[PDB]
Amino acid sequence: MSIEVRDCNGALLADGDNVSLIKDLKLKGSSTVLKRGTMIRGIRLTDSEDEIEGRTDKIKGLVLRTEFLKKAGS
Repeated sequence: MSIEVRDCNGALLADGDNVSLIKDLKLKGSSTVLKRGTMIRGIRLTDSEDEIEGRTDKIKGLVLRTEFLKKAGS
């Protein structure tokens, strides 16, 4: 089993890890435009290597592709 989820750069993530937006991503729901720098910390791995499930200040428990996410902290 190897579902190594890595950020846009290539840093490895896991359950309890933290990421942050590398760009501004807009969602259709009520026109929700997320901005660069938005911290999504407390993420976990999914069935996907390309996706993780994390939480934000407003939206907790959301599954997102880690293609536009940066491993936060270090």
